Amino acid sequence: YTTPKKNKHKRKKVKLAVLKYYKVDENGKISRLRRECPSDECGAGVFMASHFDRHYCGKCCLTYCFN
Amino acid sequence: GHQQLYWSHPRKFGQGSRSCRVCSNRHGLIRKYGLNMCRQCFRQYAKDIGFIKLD
Amino acid sequence: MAVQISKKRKFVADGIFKAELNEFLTRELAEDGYSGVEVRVTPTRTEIIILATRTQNVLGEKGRRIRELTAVVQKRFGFPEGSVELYAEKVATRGLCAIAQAESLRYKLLGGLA
Amino acid sequence: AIHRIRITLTSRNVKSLEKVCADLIRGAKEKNLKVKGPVRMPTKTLRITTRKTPCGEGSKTWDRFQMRIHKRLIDLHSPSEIVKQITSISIEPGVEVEVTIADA
Amino acid sequence: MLMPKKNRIAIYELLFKEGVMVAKKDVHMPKHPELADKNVPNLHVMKAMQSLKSRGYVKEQFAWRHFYWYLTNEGIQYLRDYLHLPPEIVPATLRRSR
RNA sequence: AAGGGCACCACCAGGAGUGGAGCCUGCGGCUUAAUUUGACCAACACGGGAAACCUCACCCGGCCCGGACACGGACAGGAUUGACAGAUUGAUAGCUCUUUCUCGAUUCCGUGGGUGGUGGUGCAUGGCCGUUCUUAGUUGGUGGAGCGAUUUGUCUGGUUAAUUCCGAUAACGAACGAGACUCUGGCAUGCUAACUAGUUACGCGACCCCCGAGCGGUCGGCGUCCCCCAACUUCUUAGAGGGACAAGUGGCGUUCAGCCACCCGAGAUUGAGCAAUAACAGGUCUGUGAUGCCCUUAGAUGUCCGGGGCUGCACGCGCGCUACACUGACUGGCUCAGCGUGUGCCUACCCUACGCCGGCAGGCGCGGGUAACCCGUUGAACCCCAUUCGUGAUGGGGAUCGGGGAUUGCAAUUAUUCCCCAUGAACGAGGAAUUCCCAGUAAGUGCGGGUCAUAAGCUUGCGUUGAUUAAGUCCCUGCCCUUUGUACACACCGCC
Ligand SMILES: [Mg+2]
Repeated sequence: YTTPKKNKHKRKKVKLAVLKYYKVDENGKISRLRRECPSDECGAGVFMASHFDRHYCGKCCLTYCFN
Repeated sequence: GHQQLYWSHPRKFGQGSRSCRVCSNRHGLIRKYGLNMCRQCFRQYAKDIGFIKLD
Repeated sequence: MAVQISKKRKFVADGIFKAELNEFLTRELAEDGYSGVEVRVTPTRTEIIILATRTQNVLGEKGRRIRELTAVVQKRFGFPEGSVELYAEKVATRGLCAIAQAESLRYKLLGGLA
Repeated sequence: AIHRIRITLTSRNVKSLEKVCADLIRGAKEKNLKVKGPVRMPTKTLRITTRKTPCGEGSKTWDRFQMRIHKRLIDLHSPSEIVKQITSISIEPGVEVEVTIADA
Repeated sequence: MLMPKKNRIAIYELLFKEGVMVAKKDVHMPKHPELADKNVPNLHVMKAMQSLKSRGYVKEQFAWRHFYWYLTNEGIQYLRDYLHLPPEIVPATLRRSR
């Protein structure tokens, strides 16, 4: 054997806690603080990613760029 | 790997596209008359198909 | 015509079908006194006769096993539905069938007789 | 219907074809259709030559296998109709039959 | 096997509709021939039937390049309480015209 | 050692050769990260093994689990799965990292237990196959002999291709092998039958002679199963039958078994297939979801993807192809085959007529054929008839090498193949050695099939042209039977 590269570290996920990435205020006023994927395959239920320079849809895999 | 490279290599022709219909071998195939059977498997089954020895 | 294959390929394919069916029946009905298979093909439909010794054993509870094998041979080769019928036939003079005697000898040796 | 039909028989053995080409035309004569004679097409000899050994070691012996395919053509011609007249096939296993009309 | 419910139940109901099922051994076949509309790879059904064989609800027969899985009596009630179906609907091989 | 018989894997008389040169290909060796490996008469164009990828088993890297099932943790407040952008990577492998979305009980972690393996062991095995050995050999029952291993049967002789037969006979009666058998070739103007085969005749035509022929000559021009609008089966096809038996004559012979010669006959020996007992540590675990045991099994010896390798070269050997030329090369014209294949389950890849473009390799439209219907009357090559050459390494030979053009493919570099123009190398018949072969045979010569996306210097078949020598022998190499000797029995490659 004697493989020159070390044993590659397989990815472990971040083990995310409860999502809670939306808020309501003064006894209930909805505030979607996440982008909405508008495609039919994404639907109006899922939220989009909030990357520092784009938004990603988990199902629709659409990436909207803001410059 | 994912679906984009697992079976991505073309096998639309060549020796890797054909295997024996019995033993899944890639050597000594008989494609004449659409037989698609290995050389040894044809000797095994040739009585059943109807290929019989006369001379 | 273009839909049907040539006679040479057709006869070769019929022989291949016979051989494949015989191999499957040999591997499936090994303990049931399998002897052989005879297929009678017509354009209307086809009939598969399984020569064996234990017809009551190859036929399951009220024909459950023969129904199962009929469905198997239906699906694997893709006949039109109701165009194949499987009959089980008891052989005569089972001592004259080399297949049955060899299978019984194998069963005896597996059981543990000297 | 005015029909003129063609019946072709093909198999691997000569005994079965000969007895079918006998009994079918005999039934036609007894059922008074005038019979175009049985035409024997040239035999198809499928030859497959293969090394006997499964190993490649030995003295280079080749086993040659043959399949003989024989076929006959019988044209049934009657001034009246044919399909409603003859319906029975009387075909044993091992032989394939195909019935066309003069159009096809 | 990471195969989902949306085709696990499809395979299971195919197996319960008729007492047998035939599968060509090809893990790279893009689509299993029957259940053409369900978009199920052959690998998923092969491993599902292998798992059913392991648990004993189906018996397996292997010809040249094919599997000939036969559903069993232990498979009857396991498919029944998997699919939540009363014991009145039977596979086609179990009861015919009676 | 003797006696008898036999064999072109033996010789004799010969033929063609091989060994000599160039090249192809297979081994060894060398080199290499790897040059994967088996095999050493009975290995070395063998593994149907003509490898760009695949194949692939080898090397350098990178993914995936395609680790069933049982148990225990883990968890819908989320077991866990995918994924855009940047880096990272050969890669547009979310492989990994930053980054957050998304699937939802299918998985994940651990323990047993799988499973897979072109990993090992053919000296653990099955099956197949090769060989002993395609020679004529092999075995029981009862009887006889022998204390017994064993022997007789199964043989002095004659005969045969043959323990094939006649005969002798302590053996009698059998069994396998041989033979018989099946396929094939040669004959049937005898039978059956034919618009997917034809022939003849007739009738329309086309052309020559038309001096004058005229039932003149040619037609693979068109018609007569278009249904009334000819027959027939010689030629083709394929079935049923016949036909050849040493039957007839002469001679030899115990006048038995048989042998030789001749007539009549198509044929007086057509070639194959199958092929006994016993055995080999013969080959294959790289044909198999044939397989025992061992090894490995998540950083994989599983599997997939990328690249390389299997081709690599101071050298040796084997199977072959091309030649060394005038019994020839080139150019043109004329004229002849038979096997057999052809559009696919997966699986994409068929054989091609004709028309147009290009000089060629090819390209583009239009069809036909799942086939005695189309390629196709398979207009093959050698050969034949004319032209040039002129005994020179020459117009022999076409190796090596440069430039360019197409085709197949995802990809042609270490050139896949094909085409064109250039270079024209060794080679002037080959030492010692050595192979194959007896009549449509050797040899010359092309054409199919297998392999095949692209492809044959290989192989398996087919036809075409077509001989010299021989009808014998045991000299060499071996084989069979009997006698004999043996200190061999792993059996003379022994033993000592
Ligand atoms: Mg020249």
